[PDB]
Amino acid sequence: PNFSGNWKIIRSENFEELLKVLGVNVMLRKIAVAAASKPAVEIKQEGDTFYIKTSTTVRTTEINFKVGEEFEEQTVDGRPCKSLVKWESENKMVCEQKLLKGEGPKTSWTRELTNDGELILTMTADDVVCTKVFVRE
Ligand SMILES: CC1=C(/C=C/C(C)=C/C=C/C(C)=C/C(=O)O)C(C)(C)CCC1
Ligand code: NA
Repeated sequence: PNFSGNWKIIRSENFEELLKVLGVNVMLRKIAVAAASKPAVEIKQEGDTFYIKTSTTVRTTEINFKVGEEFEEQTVDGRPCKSLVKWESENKMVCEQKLLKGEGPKTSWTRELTNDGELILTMTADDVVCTKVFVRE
């Protein structure tokens, strides 16, 4: 697969409910949901090595990882975690996360290139799943 690109959002579902499970309060959720509505997503892939930059007016994150090698990032609500990405299948990666400190919902994310050329991101906290779909700009 070729995840490389500058990706533009075309669908977002359940992001506020995700932040709810994670315990983000109402006014912060408003800030987050408004900013997350128009993110910029840059992905560079070389083999199983990835760079992913996700930018919004209120928070930007940059991660560098190799599939199968543990790395550190943050949960969507900003808590440090250890992450491990694996290929669930040829076109879908899945990331399991573990908090560095403390307790909280079990979090994960997935990114999949679909047969139509689009990119599906999911982010999960416990049972609640947020789905975002992108196409290259
Ligand atoms: C939750 C949250 C905040 C905003 C987080 C944002 C904006 C997350 C964006 C995630 C995206 C954009 C994920 C993706 O699509 O990969 C702010 C800064 C208000 C602080 C309170 C907690
Ligand atoms: Na492969």
